[PDB]
Amino acid sequence: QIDKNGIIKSAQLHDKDVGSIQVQVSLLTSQIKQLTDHLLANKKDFISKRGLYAKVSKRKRLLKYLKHNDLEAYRNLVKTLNL
Amino acid sequence: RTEKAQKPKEELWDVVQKMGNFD
Amino acid sequence: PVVALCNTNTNPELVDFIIPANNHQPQSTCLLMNLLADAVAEAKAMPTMFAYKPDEEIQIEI
Amino acid sequence: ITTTKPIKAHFDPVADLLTKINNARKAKLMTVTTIASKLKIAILEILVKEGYLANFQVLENKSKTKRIVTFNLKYTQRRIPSINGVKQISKPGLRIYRPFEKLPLVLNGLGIAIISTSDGVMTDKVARLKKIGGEILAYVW
Amino acid sequence: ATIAQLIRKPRKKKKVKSKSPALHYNLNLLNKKVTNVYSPLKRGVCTRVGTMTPKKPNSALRKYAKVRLTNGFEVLTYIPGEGHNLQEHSVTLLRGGRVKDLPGVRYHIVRGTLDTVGVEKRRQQRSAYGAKKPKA
Amino acid sequence: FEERIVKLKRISKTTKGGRNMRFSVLVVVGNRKGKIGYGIAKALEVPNAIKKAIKAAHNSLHTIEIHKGSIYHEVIGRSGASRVLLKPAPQGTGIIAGGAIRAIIELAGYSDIYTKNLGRNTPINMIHATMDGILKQLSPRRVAILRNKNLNE
RNA sequence: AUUGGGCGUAAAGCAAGCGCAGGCGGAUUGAAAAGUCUGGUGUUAAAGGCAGCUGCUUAACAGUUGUAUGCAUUGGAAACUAUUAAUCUAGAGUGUGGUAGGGAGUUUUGGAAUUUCAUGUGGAGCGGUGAAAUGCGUAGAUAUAUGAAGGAACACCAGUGGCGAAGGCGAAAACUUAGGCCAUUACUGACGCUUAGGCUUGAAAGUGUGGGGAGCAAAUAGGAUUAGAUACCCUAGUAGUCCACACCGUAAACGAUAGAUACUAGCUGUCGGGGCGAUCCCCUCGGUAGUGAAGUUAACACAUUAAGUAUCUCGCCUGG
Repeated sequence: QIDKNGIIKSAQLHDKDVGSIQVQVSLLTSQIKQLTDHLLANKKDFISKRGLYAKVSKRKRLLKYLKHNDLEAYRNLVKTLNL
Repeated sequence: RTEKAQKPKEELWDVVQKMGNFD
Repeated sequence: PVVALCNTNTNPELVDFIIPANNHQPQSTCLLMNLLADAVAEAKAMPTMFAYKPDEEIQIEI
Repeated sequence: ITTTKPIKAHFDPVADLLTKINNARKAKLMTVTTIASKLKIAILEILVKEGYLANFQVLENKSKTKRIVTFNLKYTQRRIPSINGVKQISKPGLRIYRPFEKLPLVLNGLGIAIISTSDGVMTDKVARLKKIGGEILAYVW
Repeated sequence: ATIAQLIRKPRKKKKVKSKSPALHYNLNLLNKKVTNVYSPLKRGVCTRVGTMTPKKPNSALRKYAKVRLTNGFEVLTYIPGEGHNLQEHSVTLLRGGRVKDLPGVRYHIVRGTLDTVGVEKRRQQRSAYGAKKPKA
Repeated sequence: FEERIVKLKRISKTTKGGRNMRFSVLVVVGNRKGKIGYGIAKALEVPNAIKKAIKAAHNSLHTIEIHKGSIYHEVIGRSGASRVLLKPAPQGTGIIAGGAIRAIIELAGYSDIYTKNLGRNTPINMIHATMDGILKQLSPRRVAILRNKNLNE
């Protein structure tokens, strides 16, 4: 449990959110950075690799659906920070 | 819960009953 | 036509008329059999003592 | 009046309804519930008017915005189901479209067919009277 | 049965497997075309005419002819009737007919268009058998 | 009905001492008014098997309702993985089917019916499948009456 | 096998996941009328397949007449399909609390084993299969005890048990990480299925490198039955093994069964939680063996722990 209460309560997309697209993807990317640092420290951890791929692709399809679903509710985290 | 009760028809005695008076 | 009971592990619809009664209990089969017998015994002009009479039995299986 | 484990969003209402009906016919189930669907309301109503369906009721939880719909698959009191089988012509992946010229009888004409043509659902037989075709959803009898 | 992945490569119907390809081809000079002319009768050269022992359960002396045809192939051919085809590299005539006791054998030698020794001891059949009538 | 020998099965096995060679005879009977039936009989002695077949033939009389003299709705029978599919035909093409299929259809009081035999040729299994298909014909009276809106369609 | 089949034992599920495209994509209303249907139009070559008709001695034929898809053009319906603004939250998780487990990458020690080396003893044997022999021992072998030590992995812990992307997970400990399970009257407004393409690991055997080799070990050397004993029997014995880098990519990777969605009698019990409640019995939800009715089936048999029923996609098989 890296982050559970930080980004989903300090950021409110709509009137109130306990679980949504962008809070979930922001927490997901925070855990993505944490897991990338972990696997750089320990290279033989593959469960994290598969989990990260699942997380990033679920985020991508989240954004893809939210394209048409809402006019603009995704232009806060569509990028990646690993370079 | 039910708010619209249309087509009054229910199934409660769904156990068979047949073979009336036989000689 | 076949008359059957249904006790613990079968459908009640395997016969024509439905009777879910049981006889494994010691105090059951006594009055069950008496009431079944006196429901037909009247046809042959023979004694009928369990059809609407207060006669009843409370006995263990033996 | 939900059965148990309220039904979530399936890939399509008609498939979930078909599973519910087949399970009702198989495992001795009488009243089954499905997710809220206007087409489900229409098909249940037309099956009721057809005579093969028992009571159908829309259902709401503590809130009214979400909805479901339950219905008694018409069983006579001698353990016989009014509906004996179903088939879907239109499928989610292939919505087959059949114009007015493509409306034949139902396997001898004994069965009932349903089309989603212009607004609501119409039987293929009555759709042929209004020279109406459309995408045929299901064959039942 | 998963049409979702079978659209790219569909399923092809065979409906039959045959063993008479020679009647399916022909060749012409000055221009190479192998176009199927549905040849009712094929003609080639019976290079080898001999006898081989049949399959293991059977031991007999059924006769055959190793016949080369227009298409590049060296295949076998049954000899129907008595008076076997032994022309030994003359232009002979073959037609579709299968005998399955000998490997390779998938054709029948027909006499009357390319007449050989004239099938003796067979006047019941004259479809692949060359025989004069006793009638008038 | 007629006590006619139809099919002779040559069945055999061995035990610890002696070999048991039996002959199950298969007989199909019908009156063309609906009363039809089929039966297999097993016995070591051929006359005893014939007697068993006769007993089954004159005891298995079961009536199939004559709907229209032919078939009006398609029915497929599959009992023992031998598919027998039925397709209504014009009343002039004649009884076009297998020899056993034509025989049973004619003995059932019907004709001019399209038939599809899928699977492999085996008598008893195909007969069971055909019986299963025969036991699938529908009637409109119940489906009409039981409706809340009483009507055939 | 779209029409017209299955994948557990038939031809048959990818090794296993993530897995973009992809198709599907629960329902409301405003809108297009996009697909669908409806309404409007012009077109559809003769002889001709078909069809009324004639001339053929009559059919063989010839003609007469007609039988339309298709294609371009224009407006209405709002069901479903992609859907617009809002959406409804019943899912995906997620606010939160409880929460069990051999889950795992990472890092530590402890038990001792093992055989030795310094140490002494001691008398006479060791090796072994059906029986022996090969093969070891007085110059002290067996065996011995502590000291010290190399590689090496941790009797039991091991279950109607759980955690597990598969492969698997147990001397412990912890960093970290992952998956949960139960419950949240909740939120984005259904935001997700399969997977072209891409990504990832992958039991184990073995390989080059550097090191280590404790131990056994193929191939076998020798020896025992033997007609042969090459397979099976015993000893000596190295490749191999082992630690890490790099390469390993398959297994009878299986559930002989790829999944995901939604639904469907039960029961003996039991496991994790919410637990009233010594524990309990007793349940709520997920799981863990069986069960048997529907259902399923070529039969095996499966059956709410389907080989049951329907929706969407990738892999395969068309007789050997």
